[PDB]
Amino acid sequence: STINLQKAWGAARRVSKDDWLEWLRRLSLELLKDSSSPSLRSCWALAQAYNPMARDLFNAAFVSCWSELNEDQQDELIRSIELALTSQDIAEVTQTLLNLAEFMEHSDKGPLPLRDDNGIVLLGERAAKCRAYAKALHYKELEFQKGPTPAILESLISINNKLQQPEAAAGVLEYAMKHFGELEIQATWYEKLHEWEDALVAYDKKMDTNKDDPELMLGRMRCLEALGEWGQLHQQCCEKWTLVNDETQAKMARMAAAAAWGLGQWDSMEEYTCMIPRDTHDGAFYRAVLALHQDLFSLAQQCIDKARDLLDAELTAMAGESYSRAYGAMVSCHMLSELEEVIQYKLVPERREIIRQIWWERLQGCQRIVEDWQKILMVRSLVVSPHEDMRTWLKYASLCGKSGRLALAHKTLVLLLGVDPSRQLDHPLPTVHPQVTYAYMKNMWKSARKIDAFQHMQHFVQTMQQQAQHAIATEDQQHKQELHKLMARCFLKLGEWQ
Amino acid sequence: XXXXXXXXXXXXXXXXXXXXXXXXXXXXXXXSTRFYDQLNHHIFELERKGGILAIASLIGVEGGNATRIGRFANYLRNLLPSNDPVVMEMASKAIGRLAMAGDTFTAEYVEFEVKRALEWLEGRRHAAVLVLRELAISVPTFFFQQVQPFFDNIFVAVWDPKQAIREGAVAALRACLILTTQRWYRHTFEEAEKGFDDDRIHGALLILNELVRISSMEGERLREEMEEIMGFGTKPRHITPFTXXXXXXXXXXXXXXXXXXXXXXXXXSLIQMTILNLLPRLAAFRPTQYLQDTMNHVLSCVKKEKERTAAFQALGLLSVAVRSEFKVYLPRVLDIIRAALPPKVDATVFTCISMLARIQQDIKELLEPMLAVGLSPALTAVLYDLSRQIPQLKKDIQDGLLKMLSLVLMHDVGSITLALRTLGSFEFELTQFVRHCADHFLNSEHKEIRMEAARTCSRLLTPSVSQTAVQVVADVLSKLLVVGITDPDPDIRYCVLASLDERFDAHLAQAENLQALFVALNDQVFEIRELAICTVGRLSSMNPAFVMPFLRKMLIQILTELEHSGIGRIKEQSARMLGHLVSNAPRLIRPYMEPILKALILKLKDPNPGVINNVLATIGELAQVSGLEMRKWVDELFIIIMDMLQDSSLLAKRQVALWTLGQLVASTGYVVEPYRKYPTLLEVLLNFLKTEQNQGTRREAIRVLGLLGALDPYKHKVNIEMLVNMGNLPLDEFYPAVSMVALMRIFRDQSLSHHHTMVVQAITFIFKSLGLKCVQFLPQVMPTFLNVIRVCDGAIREFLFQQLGMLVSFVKSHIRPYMDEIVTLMREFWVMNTSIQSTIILL
Amino acid sequence: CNPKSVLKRPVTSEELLTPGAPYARKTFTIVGDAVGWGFVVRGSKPCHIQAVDPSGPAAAAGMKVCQFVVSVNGLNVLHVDYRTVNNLILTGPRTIVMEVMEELEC
Ligand SMILES: O=P(O)(O)O[C@H]1[C@H](OP(=O)(O)O)[C@@H](OP(=O)(O)O)[C@H](OP(=O)(O)O)[C@@H](OP(=O)(O)O)[C@H]1OP(=O)(O)O
Repeated sequence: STINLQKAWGAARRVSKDDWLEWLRRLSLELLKDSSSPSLRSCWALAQAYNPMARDLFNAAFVSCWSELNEDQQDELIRSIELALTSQDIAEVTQTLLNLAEFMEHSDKGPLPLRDDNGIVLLGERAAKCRAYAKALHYKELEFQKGPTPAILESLISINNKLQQPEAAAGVLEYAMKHFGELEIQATWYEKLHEWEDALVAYDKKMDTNKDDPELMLGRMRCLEALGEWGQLHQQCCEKWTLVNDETQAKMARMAAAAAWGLGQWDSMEEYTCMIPRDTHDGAFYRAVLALHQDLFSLAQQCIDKARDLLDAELTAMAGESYSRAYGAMVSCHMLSELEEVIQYKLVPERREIIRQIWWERLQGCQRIVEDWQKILMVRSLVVSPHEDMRTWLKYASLCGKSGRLALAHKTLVLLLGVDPSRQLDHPLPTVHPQVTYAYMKNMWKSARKIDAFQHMQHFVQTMQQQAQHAIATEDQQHKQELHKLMARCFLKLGEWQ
Repeated sequence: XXXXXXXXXXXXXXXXXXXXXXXXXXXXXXXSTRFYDQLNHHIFELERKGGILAIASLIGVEGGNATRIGRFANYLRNLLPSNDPVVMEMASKAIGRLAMAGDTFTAEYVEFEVKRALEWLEGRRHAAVLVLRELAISVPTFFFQQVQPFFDNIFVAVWDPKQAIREGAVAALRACLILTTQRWYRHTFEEAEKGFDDDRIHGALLILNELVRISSMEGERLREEMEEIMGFGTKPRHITPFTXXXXXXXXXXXXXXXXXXXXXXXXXSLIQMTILNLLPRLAAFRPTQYLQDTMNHVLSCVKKEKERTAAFQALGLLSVAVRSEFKVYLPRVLDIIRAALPPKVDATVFTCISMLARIQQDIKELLEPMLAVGLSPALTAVLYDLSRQIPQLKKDIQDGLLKMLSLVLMHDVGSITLALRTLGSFEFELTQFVRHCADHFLNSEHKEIRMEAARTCSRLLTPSVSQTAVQVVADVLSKLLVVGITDPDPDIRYCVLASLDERFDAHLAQAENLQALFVALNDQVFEIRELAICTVGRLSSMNPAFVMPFLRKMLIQILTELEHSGIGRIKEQSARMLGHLVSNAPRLIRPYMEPILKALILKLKDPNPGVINNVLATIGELAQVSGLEMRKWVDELFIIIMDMLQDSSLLAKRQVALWTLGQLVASTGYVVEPYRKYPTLLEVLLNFLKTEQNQGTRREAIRVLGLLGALDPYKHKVNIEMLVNMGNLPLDEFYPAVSMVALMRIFRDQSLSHHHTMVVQAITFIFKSLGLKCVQFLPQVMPTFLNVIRVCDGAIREFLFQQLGMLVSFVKSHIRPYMDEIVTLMREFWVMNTSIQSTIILL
Repeated sequence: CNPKSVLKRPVTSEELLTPGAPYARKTFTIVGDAVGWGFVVRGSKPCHIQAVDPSGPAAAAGMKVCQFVVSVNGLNVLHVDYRTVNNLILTGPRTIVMEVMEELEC
């Protein structure tokens, strides 16, 4: 009772999906026929006509057989199991054999020994391509327990990010810091963890000692665009163009255009966007943006449709494995449909205040991540200066503060105020746009300039109450109601600060 | 249509037969299945051209199906072994149309034809060649599956003494080597040069040319263009309407070709034709000894006849490739052209004179015979493209060309057709002509003259301040409107009406023209009616005092036909008509939006697909026009659309469903809140991405995920045992438990209705092998097993009662709790039927 | 440092105008695309081509970076600003007729 089995093992002449699926079906039914326990052997006839029955008894048939085999047949089997996973792997066959390996771990018999170490390396790699990230993690943790290596830690980090567990990945970096120090920690690890401040420090330390390399340049530029330091990012571009190859050129322009757009230099942006490949989502998006800058409405819509077409591949892949992975694509679709509502905003003066209200309600449903907000606000800034909509950029400044990026929060608020109070320390704060000024003071308090903040607040409230009294007419009643709602919050801050 | 369908079948069996095959294809566009298979079989066995016309046309339109593929495959497999010419190429076209259908059997059908084509490699050999050529064009992937057999068998079969194979098999090698270059070359050059060392000439020259031609498209792109011979700044409408080896062998490809062309200069018409095609493309790769062997064959073939057409095409490529050195043979070529033209073939001569410029002041003297040849579509295409590339005397070109047209139009039928096509194709500088053209169209009984003279005048009125000129334009356009109303031939009426563009709206807005246009809104042809109601809606800004009362009357009538006519077609046409008003007259419709929208929602809650599709396209167009006044009705509209999106049962297309939903979310500004109200929205819209195959639809399904915003993942979370069995038990218990669990799953639902006997037998054998330990499983087995006996039918009943008896014999005393139900079962299903009585008595 | 300059040749005025010698003129007719032509002209006096998309239609039909243009869609633009040419190409038809200086490796 091991001739047909050994044919099904050492066949390996399968060059399609249904061929391996046929191998599975023949394997399962031969295990049922073999199976010593007659309760399983009786189900063989049903399993033939109906496939679900064969698959539900797969793990039980296997254990029954694998226990009977006198070691030699187990090696014949295990060798065939190794070959099937390693070569000509089919998703459906794999996740069957992964569920078999997991069932075997929970069994008293113990895990099947494949290619030494019970295949802790093979089954992990296979579960990763199956996108079974919890199995991948379990197996990668078993490998870590046996020994700690930098490669293992890297893979552990990437597994955690795919599984939407940011805190665990951060813990892996803390382990690396203690036991390996700093040299073993690559900058890419910070990049994966969204530690853009520490990644820039790492890329600066690396680019000082080691000679400048394409890889470390793009890594540091990627950190600068995530932080939003468009000044430094555009300086690195202008300095290094002829010094760079055409392969890195295509990996550069996507970041160089973002920097030019941020600074508002449209000539530079046109040069960079042409260097971006058309096949990429971003290449279509940035061409569609330079369309709306030049009022090429007809071409913009064309470019947007190709952009959606190229986002097909991304949206489908991410949606397959949880909504959380699909969020990145969802933000891309957000920006595409916002570019459609910039064409309307530039064509319909009657629609303007409606569009702004829609924009405001949409941004509040979107997640409070600063990267996502910066993207969206940069798009809307194509036709709406920050002064024409304060509340958007104030809520933005709030997020920057609470996410521990007070430098960006400060820049944002200075841009809204109109001048720098930081420079003119002796002067009083400007009273025009009082909601902005108030936000600046409560930022200054968080920056531990709390004696100065308190003094500014006393000056401001005296100004407010005098600006109310003298300007109170019957006309401005909604304005007066907003001015009192402000003054009230000012008085409360005064108290708690005192 | 049965009797009449077989009547027109023999009529198409015995121009007229192509118009009946196009009518049968048009009848298949709207549209039993057995009678169409019998009617196809009736035409098949009888004649063979009409049978191929019946097979291929139906499969493409009615759609390939497993039934239709299995049947018609036998018909196609019978025709190929032995057939006549012409019918064979029609049957090969029916293969190409079947192979591009995009069905699951296409993989089998294509590889069946390809494998049998390799077996052959004369109605057998040329059939396999036509199969391989069309499959190489239509299906590159499965054609690439057998490339090593392809080259080896074909380099043997090509060099057999045949002409039809040499024409097609080299074109198959063309389709193959293009796919190889974009992604063999040594095996091609070896077998080609072996063949060169008069049947073995014109094939080798084409193979060497393939390495030259594919490596350099510059030679082919001139021939490809001569064989065939809006704006980005426009503002979109505010309401969106619904929608190496070939370079290192190329030198040997010309060296082994500049000898064949010099040797086989006049051996065994066909060889000279392929030589004069290849020689210029080889010279365009690398131009003096190579030129002298080319020039001797080309120049000698120009003086001769039956080649003069292809000779100038080769000569035009040679003139562009060899720039300076060709200038020596200018007096020879130009003397032959000056001798060739006086007889009036020369339609190509002008095309190549255009490629000669593609220059000197001598051409000015060359114009006086050129124009004296006569009006041809090549000549005026040349002189137009001549003034494009070399605009040295564009004024002198138009002077002579208008003088030619004036001599013509001062003075049979097909020439007047082409003379009007000329007069209306490209720009010109025409008042008397048009007032005389106002006489010709009225006083011509020829449909094609009227239809072309209409196309011409509508094109020639693009220059549209002196009062007399306005009164003339007003007169002509009044005559045109009269023709557009009164002409019997609706094609002529459609052309004229379609030609009254935005350009004329200054004239159409005149009182007299508007009184005509109103009459036109009651035209017999719905399409003209649509186009007329669009024009009046577009003019509602120019003269609203007149237009708005009339569109109101029309709106009432449209909504009357919608609500009160109980007919699919009329209602479908009425919605479409209401469509054109919303888009073209949004100001008029805005005050009446709440009445219209209530009428449309009532149509959506009525218990034909095209009616619902046009109603959805109108509601979508109303969204943008409403301008935030439709918010109150947003909730009702959303519920209806969501009910219709889920499932494919609904006749209405998902595309327009998703499009109108887009337009509502966009204009009304319902964002984030719809996600809370309808939580399955994100599950519906991510299901289309895994189901829909259309691009347009997938684009909308994305554009709607865009407008609705990107929901935070947490906000979406708010908006929304077998291993355990083994974890506990020992294995000897586990195996029954897992067997039982697996059998119980199948037991419930209609799965049992198929695997009834098998499931029941397994459960019994398990209980017998266990003994009295099966008592454990009783509470699982019994309630299901009893409900199975209740709802089982026919023969299965008896078997179940037999197996229940076995069960009871094993369970013994433990069956007491369920005994009461069993008795009730027996009491209900005891009948005088002898069979069940013996069964129950045993139980 | 905000502008970028990729042209080695400092000035070509009064050198192109002279017939013959360093270059041989060629006319390249470029058809529009769904996403754009993909070329940029940033020459003050001569309007030299700034960059070309390698995957775009222009790169397929020659159109190398180191080139100079003097006429677009018929109109001669030998002496105009680069920005003015950018207005003409956008306001013109989808298909653009372009003349490239195409210096012969000198
Ligand atoms: O961070 P805080 O100092 O406690 O300030 C909060 C915070 O305002 P910011 O937008 O400046 O951060 C709240 O906003 P959230 O981040 O929680 O959304 C805001 O609440 P609203 O968003 O409802 O306006 C609230 O304002 P209020 O006191 O009117 O409820 C305001 O408090 P203070 O102005 O008193 O500091």
